[PDB]
Amino acid sequence: SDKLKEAETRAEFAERSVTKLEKSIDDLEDELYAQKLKYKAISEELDHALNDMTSI
Amino acid sequence: SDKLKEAETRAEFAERSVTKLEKSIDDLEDELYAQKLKYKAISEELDHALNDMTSI
Amino acid sequence: DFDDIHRKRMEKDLNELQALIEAHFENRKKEEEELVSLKDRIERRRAERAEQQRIRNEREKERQNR
Repeated sequence: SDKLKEAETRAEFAERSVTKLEKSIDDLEDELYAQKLKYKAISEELDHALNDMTSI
Repeated sequence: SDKLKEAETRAEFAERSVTKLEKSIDDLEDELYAQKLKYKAISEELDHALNDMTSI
Repeated sequence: DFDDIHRKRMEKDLNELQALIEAHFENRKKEEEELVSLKDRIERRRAERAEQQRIRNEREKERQNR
C-alpha cells in the first residue's frame, strides 16, 4: 500500500510536470521559429540590397 | 501485486519521457540562444554599417 | 612602380563586388525561404503532437478518475 501510494503520487507529479514541460517546449519552439523568420526576412532585405549591389 | 506492477511500469515510462523532454529542451535552447546572439550581432554590424555610411 | 596598383585594384573593384553579390543572393535563397518553410512544417507537426497529447491525456484522465 505504501509502495503503490508513493508510485501513483510521484507519477501524478510526473504527468503534471511533463505537461508543463510540453507547454514550455511548444512555446520555445514557436518563439524560435518566429525569431528565425524575422531573421530570414532581414536576410531577404539584405538580399534585395545585394541585388542592388549587383550594380557591382 | 498487479496494481503495483502496472503503476511501476507507468511511472518508469513517464520518467524516461521526462528525461528525454529535458534533453530536447536543452538542445533547442542552445540553438535558439545561438540564433539570438547571431541576430544581435547582425543588427549591431548593421548599425556599424549605418554609422560607416554616416562617416562616408 | 605604381603600375601594379591597377592590376591589384581594378580586379577586385568589379570581381569582388560581383562575387559577393552572388554569394549574398545564393545564401539568402538557400537560407530564408527554406527556414521559413521548415519552421512552418515543424509548427504543423507540433500542433499534431499537441492534439495527440490532448487526446491521450483526456482518455487517461477519463479511465483513471476513481
